[PDB]
Amino acid sequence: ELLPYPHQLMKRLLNRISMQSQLIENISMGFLDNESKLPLLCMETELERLKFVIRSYIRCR
Amino acid sequence: NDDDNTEIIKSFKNFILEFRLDSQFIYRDQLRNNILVKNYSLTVNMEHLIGYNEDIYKKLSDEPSDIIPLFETAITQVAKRISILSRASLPTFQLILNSNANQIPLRDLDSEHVSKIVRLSGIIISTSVLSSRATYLSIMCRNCRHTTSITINNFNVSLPRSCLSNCGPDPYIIIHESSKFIDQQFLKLQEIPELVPVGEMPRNLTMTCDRYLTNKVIPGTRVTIVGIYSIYNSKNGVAIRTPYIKILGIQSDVETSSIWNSVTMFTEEEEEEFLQLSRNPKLYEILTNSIAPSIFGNEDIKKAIVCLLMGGSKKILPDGMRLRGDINVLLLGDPGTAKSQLLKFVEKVSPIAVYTSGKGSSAAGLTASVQRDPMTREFYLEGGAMVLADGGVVCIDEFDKMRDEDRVAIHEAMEQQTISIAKAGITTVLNSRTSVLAAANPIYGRYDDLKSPGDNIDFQTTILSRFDMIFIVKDDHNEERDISIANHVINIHTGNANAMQNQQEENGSEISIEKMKRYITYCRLKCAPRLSPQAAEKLSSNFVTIRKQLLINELESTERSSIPITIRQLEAIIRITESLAKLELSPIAQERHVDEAIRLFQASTMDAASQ
Amino acid sequence: VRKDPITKEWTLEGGALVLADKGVCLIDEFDKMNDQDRTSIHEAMEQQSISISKAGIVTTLQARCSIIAAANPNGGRYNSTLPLAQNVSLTEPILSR
Amino acid sequence: MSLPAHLQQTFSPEEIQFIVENEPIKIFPRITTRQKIRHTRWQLITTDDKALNNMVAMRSTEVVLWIALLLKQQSKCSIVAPQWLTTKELDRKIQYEKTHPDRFSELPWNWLVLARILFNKAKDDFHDPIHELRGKIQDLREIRQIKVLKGLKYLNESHLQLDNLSLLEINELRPFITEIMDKLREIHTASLT
Amino acid sequence: MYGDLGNKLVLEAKRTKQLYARSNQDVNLPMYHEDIIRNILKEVSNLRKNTEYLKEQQQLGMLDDKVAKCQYFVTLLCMERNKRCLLAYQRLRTDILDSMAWNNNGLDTNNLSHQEQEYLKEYCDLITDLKSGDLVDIDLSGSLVPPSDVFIDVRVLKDAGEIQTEYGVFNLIKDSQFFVRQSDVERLIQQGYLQKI
Amino acid sequence: SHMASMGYYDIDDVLADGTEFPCKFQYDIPGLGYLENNPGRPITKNTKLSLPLWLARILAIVGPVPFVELLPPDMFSTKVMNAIKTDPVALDLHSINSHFFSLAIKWIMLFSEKELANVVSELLLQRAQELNHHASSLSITNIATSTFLLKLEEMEKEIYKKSHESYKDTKRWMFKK
Amino acid sequence: DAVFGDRVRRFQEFLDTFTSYRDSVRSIQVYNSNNAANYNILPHRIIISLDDLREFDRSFWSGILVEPAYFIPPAEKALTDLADSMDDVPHPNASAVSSRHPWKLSFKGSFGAHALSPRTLTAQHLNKLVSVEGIVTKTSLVRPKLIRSVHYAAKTGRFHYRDYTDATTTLTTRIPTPAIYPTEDTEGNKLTTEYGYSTFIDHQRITVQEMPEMAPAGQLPRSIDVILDDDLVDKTKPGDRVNVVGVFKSLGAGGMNQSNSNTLIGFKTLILGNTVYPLHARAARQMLTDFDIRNINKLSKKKDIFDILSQSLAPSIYGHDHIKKAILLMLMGGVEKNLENGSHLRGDINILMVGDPSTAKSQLLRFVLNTASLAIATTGRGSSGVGLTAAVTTDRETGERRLEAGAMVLADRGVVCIDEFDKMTDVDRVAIHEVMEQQTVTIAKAGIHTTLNARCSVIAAANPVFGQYDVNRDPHQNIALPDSLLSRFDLLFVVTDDINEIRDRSISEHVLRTHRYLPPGYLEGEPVRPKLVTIPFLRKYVQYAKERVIPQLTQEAINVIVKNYTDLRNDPITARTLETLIRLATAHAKVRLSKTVNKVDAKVAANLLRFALLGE
Ligand SMILES: Nc1ncnc2c1ncn2[C@@H]1O[C@H](COP(=O)(O)OP(=O)(O)NP(=O)(O)O)[C@@H](O)[C@H]1O
Ligand SMILES: Nc1ncnc2c1ncn2[C@@H]1O[C@H](COP(=O)(O)OP(=O)(O)NP(=O)(O)O)[C@@H](O)[C@H]1O
Ligand SMILES: [Mg+2]
Ligand SMILES: [Mg+2]
Ligand SMILES: [Zn+2]
Repeated sequence: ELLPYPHQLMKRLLNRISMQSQLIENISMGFLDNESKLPLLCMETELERLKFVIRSYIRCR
Repeated sequence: NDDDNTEIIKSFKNFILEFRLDSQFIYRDQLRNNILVKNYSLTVNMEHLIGYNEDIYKKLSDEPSDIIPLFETAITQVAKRISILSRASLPTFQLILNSNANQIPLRDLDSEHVSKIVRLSGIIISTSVLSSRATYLSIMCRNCRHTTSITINNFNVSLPRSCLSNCGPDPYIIIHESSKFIDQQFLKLQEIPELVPVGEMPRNLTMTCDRYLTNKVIPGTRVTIVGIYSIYNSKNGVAIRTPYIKILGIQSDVETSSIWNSVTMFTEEEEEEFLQLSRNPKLYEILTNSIAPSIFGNEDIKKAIVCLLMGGSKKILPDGMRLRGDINVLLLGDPGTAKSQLLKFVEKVSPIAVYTSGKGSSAAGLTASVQRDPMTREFYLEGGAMVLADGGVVCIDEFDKMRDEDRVAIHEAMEQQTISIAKAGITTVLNSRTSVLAAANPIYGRYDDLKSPGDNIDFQTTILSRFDMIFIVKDDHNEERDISIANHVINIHTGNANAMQNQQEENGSEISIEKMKRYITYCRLKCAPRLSPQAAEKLSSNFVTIRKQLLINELESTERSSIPITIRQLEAIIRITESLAKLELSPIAQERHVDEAIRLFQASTMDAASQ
Repeated sequence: VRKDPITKEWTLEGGALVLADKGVCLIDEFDKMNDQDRTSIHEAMEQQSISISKAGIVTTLQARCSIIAAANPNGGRYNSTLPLAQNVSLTEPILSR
Repeated sequence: MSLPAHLQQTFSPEEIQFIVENEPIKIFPRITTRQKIRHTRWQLITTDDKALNNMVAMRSTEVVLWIALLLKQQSKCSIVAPQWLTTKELDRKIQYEKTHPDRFSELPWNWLVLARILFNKAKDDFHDPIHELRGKIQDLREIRQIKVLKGLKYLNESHLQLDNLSLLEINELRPFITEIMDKLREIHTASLT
Repeated sequence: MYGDLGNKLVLEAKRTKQLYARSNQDVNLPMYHEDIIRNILKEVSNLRKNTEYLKEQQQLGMLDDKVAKCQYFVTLLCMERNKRCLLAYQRLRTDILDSMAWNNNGLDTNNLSHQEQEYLKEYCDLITDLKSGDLVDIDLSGSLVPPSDVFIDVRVLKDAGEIQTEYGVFNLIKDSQFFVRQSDVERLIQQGYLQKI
Repeated sequence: SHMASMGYYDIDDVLADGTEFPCKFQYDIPGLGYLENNPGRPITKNTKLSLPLWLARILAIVGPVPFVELLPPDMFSTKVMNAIKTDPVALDLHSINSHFFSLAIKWIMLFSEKELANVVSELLLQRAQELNHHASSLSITNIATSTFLLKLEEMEKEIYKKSHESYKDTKRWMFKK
Repeated sequence: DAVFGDRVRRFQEFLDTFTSYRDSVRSIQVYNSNNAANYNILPHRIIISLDDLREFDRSFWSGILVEPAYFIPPAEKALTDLADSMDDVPHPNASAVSSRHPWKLSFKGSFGAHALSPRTLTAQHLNKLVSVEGIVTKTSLVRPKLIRSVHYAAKTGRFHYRDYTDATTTLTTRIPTPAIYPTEDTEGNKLTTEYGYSTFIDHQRITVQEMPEMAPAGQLPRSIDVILDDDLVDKTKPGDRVNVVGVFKSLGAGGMNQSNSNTLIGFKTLILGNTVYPLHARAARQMLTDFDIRNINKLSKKKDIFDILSQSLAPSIYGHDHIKKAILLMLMGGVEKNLENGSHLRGDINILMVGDPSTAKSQLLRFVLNTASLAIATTGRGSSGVGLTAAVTTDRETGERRLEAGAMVLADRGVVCIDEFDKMTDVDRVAIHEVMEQQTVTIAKAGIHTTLNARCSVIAAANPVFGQYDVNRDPHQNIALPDSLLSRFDLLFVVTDDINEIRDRSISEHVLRTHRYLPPGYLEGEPVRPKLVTIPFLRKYVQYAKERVIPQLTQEAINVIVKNYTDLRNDPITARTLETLIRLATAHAKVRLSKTVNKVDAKVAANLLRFALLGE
């Protein structure tokens, strides 16, 4: 079956991807001026892992 | 001694269960994959056995006949552990060996090798029927009626001389109902022609294989064997006994398929190379230049040899009428024109072929001969060159020097694709579906181009009509062509052409013998193309023009033509039209194939008749 | 091909172009051979092999000889006003070998 | 269509890896990120951020497996294998499997997937010698494959029960079990009036 | 009889279904059977002429209660069958064009009928309308292989010189190697400029 | 009536519906002689035609006495039922009909047959055991596999291709990244 | 003891359930009681359906197939104990009471993986019930095998007996009884052997060879030796295509005996035959239903039939309507007259096609070879005069001088297809005269002096001596053969491939349609693995027209035959040619399904002969 769409869940996640992707860019402006880079690497690879689940979800439906 | 065998067995169970490269337990996985498809065997590569524990390879190679049957039981014990639930049967597994030990030339086998694992190679000249060896005798006493059994392993045991518990001196009979048996086959292997010493006849071994190695070869195949060089006490000198090989691993060199009902033995890593190659827009240029790359010119003869290697398509009507799919070609011509060098090439590219000389041949040696077996004293039938070449090409060189009684035996095997026999109370029609490629000279050696074109040619219209393309290969003395040949031939002797043929293969302008042999073998199994309805409108409008042309040429010449056009030659142009569609793996034949098939027929049989 | 009197199945016996393999075969009075005998040489001149298919034996022997032949012209004497192809009873496929 | 044919009704093994990488795993950090009372910070949105900003070298902690593998790719972590990846606990499960033909043992849903990930990425972090662990993971893989082949003799129009089968062991069988039970159902419902 | 042209169209449909799944790449779908389809559409027109030529002959009196009850119904069933073969063939070729439009043109035109050259354009325009909107933050035409991989070594397989991409600049010198974040190079890997992973 | 699991656009259902079944006509009918390959004649009662299943399935239902009887087809004759019941694994169904299972389901719908539904449910379940062995067995093909895939229907080839790629992709993932 | 006695009651319950086996036993028992005792005799054998047995007890059925030496013996005991419960007869004779004549089983249908051929039969099949399909060769001579000796003890009046055991008599192994009669009793009385109360069974060994059509590429046909006994003996002859069911079994010690040192030889293996079914389609005859009979009779009324049937011969070959007409009359051959004073007159039409290359001479021989009920192919180079006639041999079972049949003897009451007929050696053509004149061959070699029947019709093909027919030369210049041998043929057709724009277009379109054929169920490009009749109906029509009709020559046809004979002869025609006219007229009367040769048959015979003579 085509299951019913998670309306409020999807609006929430598409906010957090927009806010988090702005945050990763803002933190990359501090690096122009400790200064350890693992949390930047994790915040970026988490958005790739999350954007994949939503793309794979929408492409499926 | 059985403490010692139990340690040898335990050490090989642990080879199967522990041997790993990368993440994968390659012998546990191979056992399970073989159990599911139900072949109870394991192939072991001996570099891995040396890599695990060299003491085991030492034990194995010191006395194979006593250690191979201990590794077979170690395989069965693992086979139970990995495929049956304990505390909730399989036969004795075969061990098959692969090796890269140095090949011993077949004539260098001597007393130094008795009982050793020996790797070698040769041409299979014969295969026997299958025979049954026991692996388990059920047993009962004649007198007291005690009952037991004997497990048998077939290296280098017999019925016991004592009742085991007066009961008598030879007490036991075999209960056939409860006994179990295995297949055994005898081969004979001749040595490779390029390894025979000067002036000697090629030497021969008999050898035996059993279980999953039986039926894995056919006469004429070139093979490498791993086996135990060993001895048997034949009744056929003093203190003397006959050598043979217990075969432990046949390995056919080119994946020549053996006894094979067209089954899908190819692998996706080569099938996807062929399925790209089919779709190359230049494919017919590539295959034409890959035929005999050291032979200059002869472009149409190469184009026709490519058609002959594919053949057309075989058909079977609701009438029951069978149509020939195989293409036959005649190279009739002047001396030193590469006719025999092209026959010696088609013998190597074709997946099955036989080269023969018509002067070195007989009717019986070509077709099938009645032999008398010295033991039964019965007659039996043996296949000649046409039966050995079945499903392939027979190359008949010196076809003009064949006797008139011998050439006629070929007439059935070129059209109806059978060899009929009625001799010594044998009667059969044997199947023999081959292309014939033949080479000949005219009467008077050269073509003598001023003389009547029928007075140059010896052959009757009965045999000439059985050839789909006849090439009258004239040599013409044009100085620009002779310089173009002279430069080319010198580049062969001086070793330049070797590097050019390597560079053209790397450039993709040419393909190797091994690749081409496997491409031909694939096209014969994936395509049998039909004519499109529009291809018939062209081939009909053409063939009636070819007959009008012939009738006019006969009216000038005041006689029946010696090279004929007949309806067997319409079917030649149809069959060529299909061969060109098999090259590119087309499911159908089209107006572009019909144009090239009419062109090749014009450049061969019709320009040969026009002389 | 020989048939044994005892085991009485077929085998190969090698001729002069096998017994001279990596060597020479010397053919005296080559013009006076029968044409049926003389034309057996055509494979062993160029391909340096002997391809038999007789009595269910189908195989190829090696035959890498040099052949030296001696002959007389037609009529027993050379006649210097004629072309070679008229001085000799041979033909282009064997003369070119 | 929008979704490739080989994904239309099942997961790829790489998607079954991606699902298993979302689980918590215990680690020993080789970095102290914890700030003293007497700097960049993680700020994640799919997992608990409060575990990573509080690492202290060699005191164990739990993190999501895809972060443990990303830290272990540098020298910056070591991955503590679960208790069931011990030669004792694997050998109790092998004994259970042999003892109960009728059932699969209570291995966790991800056991093949997690064994394959950690034997490649965390090969040095096992207390037992990894060649005996690979050996027993294979011993378990093979016994469960026999029990699966016994189970397929019972394909049915109504249902099956497959209690402790792994996600990777379900995912190889899915396009066979469901495709055959679908044709057994079509042949059955066709017979009904 | 009339369905026998339809069966040849669907045997070509089946062969292109096999072709496109067996071969590992995106193959170019084979050329549209404009001729077989014109034969089928011509036969449907003759079945229409037979419905007209029957429907009048009912009033002229030729035992229509039996005769038309069967003849109309069989003529109609032949046209249902020809519609199904044409639609089954045209839907399969549609499924492959949508697969191209996501897989490749999301990031051979001689073979397509003019309606399919048009449809493929309108469907590529629909794909870009979905990703150009809300849901823009995720590149819907992007990869369905999960991001198990963070940085990757990539070997540059064809020369392409200095090129821009949204995230940065690379000089794609033949047989140089980069170690770079997978998310930056993934579209260049798909275009086949890069090798590894 | 039609069942939703076999689709309109489903090519192997379009092809299955194309296969001919033997049919006896129960009426005289003018104009329909094109079914007998002669348009000029009428159809005559007790003519024994072979009609495609997409025509025969519908003519068997309407006319009570309908236009056609379906005669029992060769592929569901007692000979084939006996061969199915002795050795399901050895049987060469691809020679009996390339679409045998799709056609079996259509025949079991068209006449409710608990008897044929049992025989075909068993044939499927027994051949499915071998389909799993040949799909599971991965080389590091054999004759003993290739001799079975040649005995194999256009329905069971989908299940084989799909199951084999499922085992193969799992091996491909376990034994390299 | 224990499991045998259960399997007996388990099979007894099957025979009680499927009552058609009691009915079959009853039918045999009353027929033998009528013809032997009350007044040609039926065997004590029952063919069971293996499908009835599968559905009654799958565990007995799988025992019969996989362990037959443990399940056929108790099943034959159960059937024998049934027949003895049914049997009633007053005052039975001593040979009946002494007979050792139990009931034997035979099997139908559905062997599954146990259906095999001589090549696929393998050591994994030993001790299993198998069906094998092949061509029969080398049938050995029949010999009586001793299985019980009865003895009479003079000075006591007791009849003793002994039973005998051999590895081919029984499915289970027994200690082999040494073939020596008791000479003296247990007590010491002299024993006399009672032949006629003693029991012997007929025994024969046959070789079944793989069908050459099925043999894989470049491999020669394999074979199995089959043992046949009691009532299966002579149910086959060499050249029969056959399906044999039997237990595949091993024999001997196989070199496990210290009398031999070889260690490479294997056990001997045989099939003990339980039943034999003959075949001829590529099933030895068509059984004809009341519907087949209705169709054959109704079709014979249509005046066009001689065209309908002859066009339905070889429909892929274009033209040659007059040769295909002569082939139809050769198949429905004329009537033989066994006249007194040795005056036997042949019924059999002989056809020689001599002609240009590529005219379907060989493709019409290969049609005759397919459609005829018995046909033997030969070719001129492939045939010895020995292998055409009969060859001397030793029968390896018995050590004795024997004849093997040649192609002209195997083809008795059938057709011989001799291709390449002009390529036969002069010594081999001597053998063809005897068959064509005297329908027999005479053997005088090895101390065998005999006459064999060879009552066959020769169809033959040849080319003229110059490879195409030279119209500037006589028939006796063009055709290689002695005019004596040419007089033994009825219809010497001469055929040419002559250029004509309309005919060459017409045959060209026909072969291009013929090459476009797609066999049903194959895909495009996949490799192979107003009136006409289908060939399986034409085979039924020909069989009916030979088993049902024997036309009588009649004055209406005589008034035509002598009119046309005297016209032909008064402007090569000889006394033999009058008998050809009578054969063609008698053959055509069979095509019309009629008991009398009418004026129409004599006219069609004269036109068809005048075509072959004049090339009309
Ligand atoms: N066109 C060519 N290109 C290259 N080599 C050639 C060519 N023509 C002849 N030769 C060489 O010259 C020799 C020709 O001998 P061969 O190929 O046996 O001639 P042939 O045509 O069979 N003549 P023949 O046996 O006399 O009728 C071989 O060594 C060839 O390689
Ligand atoms: N009239 C024809 N109609 C159709 N095919 C024909 C016809 N005549 C000959 N052929 C084809 O020509 C080919 C040769 O026929 P075949 O019977 O082998 O020739 P043949 O007359 O016996 N000639 P030959 O063997 O040389 O003496 C076969 O493929 C035939 O089907
Ligand atoms: Mg040469
Ligand atoms: Mg012929
Ligand atoms: Zn004893």
